[PDB]
Amino acid sequence: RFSPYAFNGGTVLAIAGEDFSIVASDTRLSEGFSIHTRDSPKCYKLTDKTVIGCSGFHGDCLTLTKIIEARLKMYKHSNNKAMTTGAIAAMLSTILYSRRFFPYYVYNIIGGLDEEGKGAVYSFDPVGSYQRDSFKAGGSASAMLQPLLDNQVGFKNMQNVEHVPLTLDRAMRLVKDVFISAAERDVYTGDALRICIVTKEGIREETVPLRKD
Amino acid sequence: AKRGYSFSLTTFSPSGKLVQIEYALAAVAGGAPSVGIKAANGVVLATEKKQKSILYDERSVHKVEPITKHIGLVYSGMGPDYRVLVHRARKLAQQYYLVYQEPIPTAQLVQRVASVMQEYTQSGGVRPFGVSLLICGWNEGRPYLFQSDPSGAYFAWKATAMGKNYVNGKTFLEKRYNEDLELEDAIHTAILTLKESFEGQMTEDNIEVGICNEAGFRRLTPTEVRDYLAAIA
Amino acid sequence: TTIMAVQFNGGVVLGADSRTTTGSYIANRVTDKLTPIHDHIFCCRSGSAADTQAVADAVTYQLGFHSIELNEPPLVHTAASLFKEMCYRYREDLMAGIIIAGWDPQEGGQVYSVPMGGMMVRQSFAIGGSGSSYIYGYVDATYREGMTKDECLQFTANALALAMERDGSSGGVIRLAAIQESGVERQVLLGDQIPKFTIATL
Amino acid sequence: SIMSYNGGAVMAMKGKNCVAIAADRRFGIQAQMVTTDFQKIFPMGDRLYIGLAGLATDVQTVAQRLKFRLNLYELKEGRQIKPYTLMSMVANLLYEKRFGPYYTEPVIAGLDPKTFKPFICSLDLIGCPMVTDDFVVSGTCSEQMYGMCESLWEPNMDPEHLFETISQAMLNAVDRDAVSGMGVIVHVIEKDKITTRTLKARMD
Amino acid sequence: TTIAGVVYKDGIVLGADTRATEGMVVADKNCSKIHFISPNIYCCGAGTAADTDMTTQLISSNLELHSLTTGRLPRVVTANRMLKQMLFRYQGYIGAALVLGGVDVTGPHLYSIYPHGSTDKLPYVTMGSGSLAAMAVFEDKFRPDMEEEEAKKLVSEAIAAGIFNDLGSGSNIDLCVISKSKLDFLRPFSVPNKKGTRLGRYRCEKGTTAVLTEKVTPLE
Amino acid sequence: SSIGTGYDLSASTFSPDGRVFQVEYAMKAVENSSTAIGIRCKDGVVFGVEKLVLSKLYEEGSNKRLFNVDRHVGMAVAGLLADARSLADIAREEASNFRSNFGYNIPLKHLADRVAMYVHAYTLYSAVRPFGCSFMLGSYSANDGAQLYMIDPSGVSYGYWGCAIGKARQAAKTEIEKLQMKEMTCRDVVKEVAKIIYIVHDEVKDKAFELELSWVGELTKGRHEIVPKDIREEAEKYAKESLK
Amino acid sequence: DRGVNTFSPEGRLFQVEYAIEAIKLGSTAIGIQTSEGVCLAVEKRITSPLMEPSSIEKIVEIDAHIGCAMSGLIADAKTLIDKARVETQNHWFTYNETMTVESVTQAVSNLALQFGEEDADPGAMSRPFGVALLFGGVDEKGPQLFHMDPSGTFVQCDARAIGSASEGAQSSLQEVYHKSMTLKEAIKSSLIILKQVMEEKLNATNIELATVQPGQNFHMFTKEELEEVIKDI
Amino acid sequence: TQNPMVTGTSVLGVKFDGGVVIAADMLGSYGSLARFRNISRIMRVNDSTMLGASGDYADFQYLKQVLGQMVIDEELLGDGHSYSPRAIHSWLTRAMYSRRSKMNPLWNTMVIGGYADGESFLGYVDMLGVAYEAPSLATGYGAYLAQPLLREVLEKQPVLSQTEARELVERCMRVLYYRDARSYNRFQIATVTEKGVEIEGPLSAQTNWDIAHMIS
Amino acid sequence: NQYDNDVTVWSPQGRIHQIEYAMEAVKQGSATVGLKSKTHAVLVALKRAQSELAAHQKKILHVDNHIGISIAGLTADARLLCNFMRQECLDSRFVFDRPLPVSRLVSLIGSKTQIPTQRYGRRPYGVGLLIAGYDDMGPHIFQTCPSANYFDCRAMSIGARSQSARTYLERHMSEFMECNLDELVKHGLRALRETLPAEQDLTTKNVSIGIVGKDLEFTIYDDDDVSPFLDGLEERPQ
Repeated sequence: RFSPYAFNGGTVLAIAGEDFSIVASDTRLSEGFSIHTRDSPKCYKLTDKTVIGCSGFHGDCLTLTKIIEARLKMYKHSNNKAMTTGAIAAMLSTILYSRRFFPYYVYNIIGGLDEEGKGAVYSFDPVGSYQRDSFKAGGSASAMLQPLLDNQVGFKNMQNVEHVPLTLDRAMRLVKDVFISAAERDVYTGDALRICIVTKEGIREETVPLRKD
Repeated sequence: AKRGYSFSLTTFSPSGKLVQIEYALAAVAGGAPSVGIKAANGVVLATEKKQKSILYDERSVHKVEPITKHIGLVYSGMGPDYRVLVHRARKLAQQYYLVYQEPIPTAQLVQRVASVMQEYTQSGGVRPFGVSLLICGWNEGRPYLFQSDPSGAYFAWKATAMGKNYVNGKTFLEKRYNEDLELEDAIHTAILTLKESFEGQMTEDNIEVGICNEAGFRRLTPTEVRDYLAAIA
Repeated sequence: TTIMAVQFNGGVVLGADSRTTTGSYIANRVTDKLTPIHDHIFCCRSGSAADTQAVADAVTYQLGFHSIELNEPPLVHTAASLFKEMCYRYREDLMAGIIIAGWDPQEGGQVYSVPMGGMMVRQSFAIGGSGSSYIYGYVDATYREGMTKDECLQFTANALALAMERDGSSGGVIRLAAIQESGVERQVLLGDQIPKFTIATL
Repeated sequence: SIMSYNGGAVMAMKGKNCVAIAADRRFGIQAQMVTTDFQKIFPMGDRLYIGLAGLATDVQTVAQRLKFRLNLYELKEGRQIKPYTLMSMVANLLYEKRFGPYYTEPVIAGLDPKTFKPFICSLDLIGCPMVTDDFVVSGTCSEQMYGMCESLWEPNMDPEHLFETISQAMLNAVDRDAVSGMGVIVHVIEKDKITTRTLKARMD
Repeated sequence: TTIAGVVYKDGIVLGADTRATEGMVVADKNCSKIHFISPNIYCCGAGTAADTDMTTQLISSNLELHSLTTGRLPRVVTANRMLKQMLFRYQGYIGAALVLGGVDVTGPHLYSIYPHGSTDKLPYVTMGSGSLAAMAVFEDKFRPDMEEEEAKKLVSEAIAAGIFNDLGSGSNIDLCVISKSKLDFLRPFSVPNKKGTRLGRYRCEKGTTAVLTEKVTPLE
Repeated sequence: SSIGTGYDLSASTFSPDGRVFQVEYAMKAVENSSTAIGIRCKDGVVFGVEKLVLSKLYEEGSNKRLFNVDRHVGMAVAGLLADARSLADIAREEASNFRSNFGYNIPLKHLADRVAMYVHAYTLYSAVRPFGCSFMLGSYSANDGAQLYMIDPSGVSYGYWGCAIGKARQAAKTEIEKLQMKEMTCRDVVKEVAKIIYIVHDEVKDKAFELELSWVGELTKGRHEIVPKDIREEAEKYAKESLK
Repeated sequence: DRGVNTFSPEGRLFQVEYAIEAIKLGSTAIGIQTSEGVCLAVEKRITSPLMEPSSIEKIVEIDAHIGCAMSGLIADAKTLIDKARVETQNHWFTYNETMTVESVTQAVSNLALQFGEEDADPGAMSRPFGVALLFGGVDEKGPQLFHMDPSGTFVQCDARAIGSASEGAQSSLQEVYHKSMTLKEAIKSSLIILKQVMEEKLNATNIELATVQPGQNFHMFTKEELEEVIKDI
Repeated sequence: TQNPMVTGTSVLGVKFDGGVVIAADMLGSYGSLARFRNISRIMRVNDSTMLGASGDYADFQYLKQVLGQMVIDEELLGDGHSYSPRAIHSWLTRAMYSRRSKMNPLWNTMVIGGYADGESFLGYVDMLGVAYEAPSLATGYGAYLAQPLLREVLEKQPVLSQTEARELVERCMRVLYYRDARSYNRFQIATVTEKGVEIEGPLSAQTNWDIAHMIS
Repeated sequence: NQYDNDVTVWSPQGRIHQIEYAMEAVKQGSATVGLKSKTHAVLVALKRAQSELAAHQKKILHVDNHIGISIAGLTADARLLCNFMRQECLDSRFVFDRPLPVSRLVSLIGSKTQIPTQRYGRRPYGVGLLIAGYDDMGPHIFQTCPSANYFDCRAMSIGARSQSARTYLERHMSEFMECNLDELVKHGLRALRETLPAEQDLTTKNVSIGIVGKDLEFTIYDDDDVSPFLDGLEERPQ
């Protein structure tokens, strides 16, 4: 008959710190066995304190982002306020659940700063369930990034470690290394990596080339 | 674009009378005379059909209208309002036949038609009908004659008159009516009581008459009218 | 089922078979598939018999009211557009392949082909139905540019006879129609009147 | 089968100036018997009866909704209902649910008021009436009931002879059916009296 | 079910059988299949029995409403269009196969209407279970502009062919002859099949059935 | 022509003499507004409307009384400008639905009939009031030729060779009758359209006015366009010169 | 007789202007905004000593941070407060946060001119709300006070009085209020102005008082807690 | 549309220095049969933008009707604003997704080409609502055969002239005729520039069949 | 007297009184000035207060990034019309991904406000708006009224005693086109000062300014944000 869904791949990753929030994703868009484009970043900026990532079906990703952008202004007109990272995360939960029986084939990860100024990362499922965590990887190569994040960032399975807090310089190196490892094994991940950094100053964007095959 | 009123136009007066129905009964009173007589053997309905200008085609539009194979209608008052009541009576007769597979009883049709006439005295943004109806029929081996007025009430009659000089007709009918009259004798008295208020000599184009019996309801041809019309049959 | 419409200088020539089948049994061996819509506008029906007849009557109603309101003779493009709007909107419900061919005093002889999809395109010649699939080779080879009225009658009759020969769903009798400024003239080629083509024998 | 879920059998027969209607009394789900005393024949106007066979719900639902329309008919009109009128009323009731019908096959048996004429008919689930001068049957053992009625029935039969015919036509047909049984009730309708008998039947 | 119609010089002859079956068992031996539409148009029925009755009655009701408003005799094309547009709207869910035939001011008109909504105008048409047997008789013996009694013989042979050969059809042959001035509705035209009368009487003797409870209720 | 104790309050109400005053009062609204002229030439139609400048603070080209219904159909409105824009949108939608159904460009004789039916629909009920606006429609085609129509508040459409609606429509029509527009080319017509406007315009009663003109003919290949600034100044120079 | 949406020659709707006249009959209410918090005071106006004083509540909470005082038609107010309570919970469910006082007042102000006859839902309003509301609460911008009227014109206020003797109380508030006063002074001042405009003397069971502060939630002053500020007559 | 009937195959698209070029064969395949061999699959939207569609042709004619009217309606006002190539692409993304969500999709695959503000635009639209920007685009079997040829030249030379981009497409259309069964040797060349949209008539690619002899 | 009840009732003169009565609502509200240059469009509005103890009313509302309005008349009708303007701008950006032109949006207002003026029971929007916006055509100042008729203007002022502001803008209309951002705002408040009587003038508490153009998006200035615009004034003439 007709399938409304399609798998486009792409893996999105976000790590929260003490004053920063890093959201990174590959720029590859593919279908079946062919690549559509090599320049398609999944990380997108909403406000000065919030950056969102989208993975799965690209058709739902494009529409949902435009829905959030429309709802950001509607909140700005009525409340006369810029919408906080915690409020956007709560709003996305209701938007994803409004389409419960016709769900968005989408994996969202919101990364930004809270009211205090600390790093905050929210993880979403196709239906709307969300939680706040230090780090989360979602997408095609999500099972490849997470075990390394559990080890290096979470300090798990090792006996005598000092437990050092997260710093921006080390976290940027950790993001670049795991996407290189993901490009070697996952076929959906590659081409180029775009990293979005959310600090108190503003939003930074950096592009690092990957494996193109 | 249109809306539609939801409020009733017919309302109760301080005296306790529905004013719009009272004036609707005045509209039929100023209309063309019509008579109906039951005679046990059959029913006869006759009405004044004055065309006035002679340029009018007499056989084009009829005042005596059949509803089914055994029921007919005659009116007094307004033409256009009666024509809607014919179509509604014809439709209600067919709806009964589709459910019960039996030809509709005369008394059962009148009750359904009167309900429609009651509706227009209470519904929003509509006036009552300016028509009094004469329903004839044959069922269960018995002839029937009924009257349906603007209000929505119905009366069973042996002989009754409508239109102009109806009070003069009713007084003439009660003197003329007998028990166990013949159908052919009933046409004679019906065409004679109509001549009481007519003034301009009767021709077979001037009046219309329909009969109802065991064979069913049918409108009498101008040839059959001409035979009865020359004083005697 | 085989339907055909060829365009010439003065107007158009239409042709159709007469066999309508429900499985392997012929329900009607003498069906008229050339339905008139207006004075000079005709259509060819193929597919579902209930669907093609219901749409044809609807367009006749729609164009009939359209012609009087504009107070002008209807265009062939206008009549084909009304078939287009019904075949496309209800494409999942209707199974129809309509070829609309006629004449108007503005453009002249026109042939429009509307298949099952609901698309509309003007063509020099148009073939449709189940039996048309057997004469795609013949029509492409025999068609000459700038054929006269009498040549188009022979061109349609020969192509239908070859289609009815091979197709099981096609057969019966050939019905022809010629439309011009003068009017519409129709003729039927019977059993012995059919163009005979030799059967391969050793 | 939807009709074979609850079982049941209804029979009607014509006599001289009398009509007889018989039905089994078993109420059971698939294989398990539940109730011995189940009503399937319903009175419609002193001298007119209807027997419903099929799904136990639809047997009760149609009978209640037909009585709903029966009483309104007898209040609007100052007369008792005719057998032909009721036949069309059941046909109209069932056809209203054309694309979702009541799984029951009604059988009307009774004498025509004022004209004392016998009347029998049976209807489909969607409401298709058919009139016969001999017999009408409905239920799970329709084929079993046909075989008995085609051999036992006679043109002109008195009330006592008609009773013996309809009773034997039911009992033997019911005993060959697993989903029908547990007693047979017969209503013999005359112009003067209604005779109701519960026959001695097999309880297995 | 075997229903047929033919067009002769003066009018139309319609034919039908009387067997109505529930599954593969005969339910009614004598069943009317020629239906009343108007005092000039009659229609044979096939397919679903309940669908045939209710569709016929509704068109007959609408045409009586139509003829009284116009004040003149209804046309066959009016009966055709009403049946054509309704059955198409339900997409063949109403299984009614109808052979329509009547005499107008234009002349005799015969139609075959399918449950899906397709209509065919022909001199002779056959529908139903035994339509194949009935059409073969027409395709062999039919001739244009034939006599009334010759046309009655043609249809009766066609219905009989469907009766003996097809298991769905049986019993009596019903005919309906409609002309410009005469309408003959011959209900029992031919009875080719009858029951071999029972020589062995199985009459149950008075008091052979055991009774448990008895109750008598008097009436007025 | 006076009675107003009732009869004139509702559009669904007739007066004793048999007149609908609500439509007539809407016709008074178009008489109060400035004159809108438009004449039919041999090879097209040229429009001209005097736009009364209420304040010098408004920009040049504000409150347009010339509209594009279709790419080939033009519109010149008179009366209340609020209703004028709504009637333009209904006409645009009617032209849009015709191309979507039939394919070709809508004939003006059919377009004028369809919109006039919509105008008439507002002259029958108490729930709605008639449009206080009268408008003109003009187009040119290779087969149809030059066509000009006018629709009034009641819903009456007629073909015109030269028409005017507004303040001094009677004074304008007397000036059109002198013109031989049946033989004249539309290029020379623009000069004459601007001429009548200047003569009709009242200097001592009304304030300063702005001129707006429109093309639709062979020169513009059938497309309804606004008159270029080169020809508009040429028409204004011709009109002011013969004002003495 | 005219419609509900009819403009005056002056340039305003009649039904709205008449609704403002309805407030001048209701009880007086005084609200004062202070850096330490917002206080709300109102007279209960007891008609008969048999009536329970605890039943009359003209100060009601919308959330834990917003309170509101009402005047005029008390019945109409309970519909508006119920709408305000739902809107705050609808915003909490969607955004996981508390609404600002300005946002809540704006949400109620949307239901101001939502009345009409034609082109409206079967369950639509016919007349405006004849209620003046004083929304006083603490949010992110600190303690705030807002005033709303039948027209829907909501505005921020430092000190506002609405009711029967609103004009007399407003002039008294202008002479006392300053930017650097305390909450205890705001409570003290509100009682002095209230006892001057009341028909009966000030009593603990006669009046109602509530305060909203950045420290703790909306608090309703009990009969015992009032005695501490009532003793300063 | 649940089942496509008359369908069009591959549609090409590549942007050069000062414009974009789109090509599509003039064939409407009915299953395996090549029924219509002379139909226009590339259309002109306005004055700076163009559209080429794949898949169901009847669904394309509907989009030709809507987008055609949207341009006409905009040109009626003459306020100085016109639909950009990015605006037409954004509308088409939102329109195709809307019908996808209704479970009644338009069976189409579009290639949007435009030139505005001195910038060349090239967009892609799926039947589901998947959209992006690419320097080179190909649909259907073109994404498998013609696209690799397009990406190869653009890797060596990102900025091409009008002549270089034209002969590249003609080389790609030759390969498409060799290996795609539903293709035809009759295509249109549509090119956008600062001057306007220009579509050339019937053009055939020259084919070589010398490999038919070197089997043995 | 008998024609001034419904919008559907026409006057024998050829007028609708209810629409004219709705025009008086705009005159009841406080004055606001709207003017444009060649790159910027500035709205300067005067605030009113019911009492000295109460804060001043909001006179400038935010619609979109490039479009902003200043209202005069009924407050509830202003916000209802503003929500329609906000939605239409959001719909165009959702579908076409481009800012909706001002000429398009003002035409949509002239379509929506026309409907209630022709239907029974319905009333006209008793609020006048001055719309400032920037697009591809440059800066725009539009004037919408209770009647669906809208105006494209160089500089306009509406409200109570707005005649004094209307005369000042006419005498200095030729200066606005070549005027820079800083001085163009000074022209707006100088017209707004003329509406007020001789004794009272402009203050930081009763003046709001909305600026939109090529350089920046639409921003509303309040109390301490309005002080750089007020400092460096020409002072009130006698």
